[PDB]
Amino acid sequence: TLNIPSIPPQSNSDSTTAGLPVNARVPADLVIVGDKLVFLEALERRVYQA
Amino acid sequence: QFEVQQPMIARDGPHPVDQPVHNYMVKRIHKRSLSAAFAIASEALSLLS
Repeated sequence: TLNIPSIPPQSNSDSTTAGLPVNARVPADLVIVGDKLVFLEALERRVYQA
Repeated sequence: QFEVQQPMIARDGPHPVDQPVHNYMVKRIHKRSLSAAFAIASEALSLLS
């Protein structure tokens, strides 16, 4: 009864390690609307172009 | 001489695959010239002698 009564609804993910913490500083516009920040992007020049 | 390549999109569905396309454009060089008028009097030549 010390350890069995443990069924937590959560991410858990014990003993895991992934993802580069450094990440990338990429140029991308962000907009605040309502109360949330959102990407607002209009891809046509870097794709579907030429 | 310019060689230009054109990006494409990997696609699917009821379409056969499309081939990437090169284009090799050449333009011939156009030649031109300009000139202007510049006159010298005779007595100047006389003095240069």
